[PDB]
Amino acid sequence: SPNLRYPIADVSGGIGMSPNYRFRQSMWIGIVSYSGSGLNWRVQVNSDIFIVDDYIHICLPAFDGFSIADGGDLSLNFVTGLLPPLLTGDTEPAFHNDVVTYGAQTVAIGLSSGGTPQYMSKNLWVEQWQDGVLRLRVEGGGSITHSNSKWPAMTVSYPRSF
Amino acid sequence: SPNLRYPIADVSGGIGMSPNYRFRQSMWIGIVSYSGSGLNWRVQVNSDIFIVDDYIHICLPAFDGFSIADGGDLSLNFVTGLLPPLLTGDTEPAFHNDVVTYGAQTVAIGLSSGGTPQYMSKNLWVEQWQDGVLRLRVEGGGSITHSNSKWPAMTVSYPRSFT
Amino acid sequence: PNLRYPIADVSGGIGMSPNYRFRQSMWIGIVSYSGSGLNWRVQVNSDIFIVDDYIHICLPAFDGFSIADGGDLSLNFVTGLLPPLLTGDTEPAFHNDVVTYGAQTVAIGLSSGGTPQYMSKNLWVEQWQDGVLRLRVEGGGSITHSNSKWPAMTVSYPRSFT
Ligand SMILES: [Mg+2]
Repeated sequence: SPNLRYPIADVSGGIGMSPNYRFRQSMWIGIVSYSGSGLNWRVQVNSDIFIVDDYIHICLPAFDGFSIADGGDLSLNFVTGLLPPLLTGDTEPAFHNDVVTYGAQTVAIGLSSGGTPQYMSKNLWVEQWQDGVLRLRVEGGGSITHSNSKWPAMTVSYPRSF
Repeated sequence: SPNLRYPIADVSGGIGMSPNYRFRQSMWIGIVSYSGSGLNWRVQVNSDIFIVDDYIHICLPAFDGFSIADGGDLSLNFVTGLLPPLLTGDTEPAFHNDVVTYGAQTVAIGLSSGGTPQYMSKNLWVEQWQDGVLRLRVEGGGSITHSNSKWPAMTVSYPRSFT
Repeated sequence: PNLRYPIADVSGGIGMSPNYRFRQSMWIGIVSYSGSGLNWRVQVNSDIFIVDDYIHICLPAFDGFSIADGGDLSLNFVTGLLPPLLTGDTEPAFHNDVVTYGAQTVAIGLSSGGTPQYMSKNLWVEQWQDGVLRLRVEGGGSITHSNSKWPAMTVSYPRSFT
């Protein structure tokens, strides 16, 4: 109705909440890039996206990468790979390009040289979204000599811009 | 207020947001079951449930189980044990019975055989809800030889169905 | 119409208050540990995000002293909140109930000035009382140590609306 404003909407002939606001599902098939202490690699991932109320959730699957540093960045390039009609701008946080420490959590990453991984307890958080790239910080928990990393499934969530 | 549709509701004579939508508390007294690589066991938990906006949160307490595999499933049976007037259908995700990797997190589980536990950081996620049973994947982090598992308190959350 | 927050006038129609959807603040305050006769405090500068019916407290990494196998981490919201946020704004929707909310893994580095050993502890929101939020931190075993390296931790819970 012309006298209602999204997320408020006509719901079977009355005043309700837009179903689209309550739950929207999408997908990202795209590139995750790691950078830290001169180490750089990238990997393609298939990830569900769920937008629920004023939050976005990016459900990353387990993946394998190469060497990581004590501290580093994991970057999700949303500039391509989003399933239409979801656009890059739809992934911008409500704090826009502010630098933050949002949703900080433990992530166990298995470091190896081909053999039995040693799992390190690292600290991950959403740090910054900039020009359609979501940057996550991954640091702490110490490290070992390794050439491969086994990354767990990780859900990345934050407040979405409206 | 025939013109209104939940979660929009009459609030002190005007148009507001239903308090029931904003916060609801409940309880599940029920059975958590583990299955992985031919290992099966179950325990009872008494767990708070919070429904807040379009999310449901299941606050599992710490519990003790037996042997686990490198990878396996932890299943919560919502068919029984929900506090009235909550029903089994109330726990269906907004992605219904789709197979997902939602709310993936680290859980540290203490593995022992009567002595001091070794804590394994494993990877847990909501995988699938089917006919009132919520299936959580628990994998990764390696393992040791063990007969007993000490599970931490874990909160499991996901967007909740509304039609 | 007679609108009731968070329903509010938006651009001439009935919509959702932007304030309900996203609010960003800060808490510059004192975090106190207590367990088994151990007591210490630190200063934190932390972002607060209020999004829909949730509050998120984004604690930065900090260093403290000895911890017990089980103990309490307490956030003093009586002071330090950035105006116009007030202490009452941090009350959970379960008010002063004792709960086990948002239980998660937290890896904490225990040392005596040398290389930390990281212990996977279990943290949850336990109770808010008179402007003090009590978090429980237990499990994962322990070692003899004089210092603790705490990771960045985000603490979230449903927020009271009165
Ligand atoms: Mg106590």
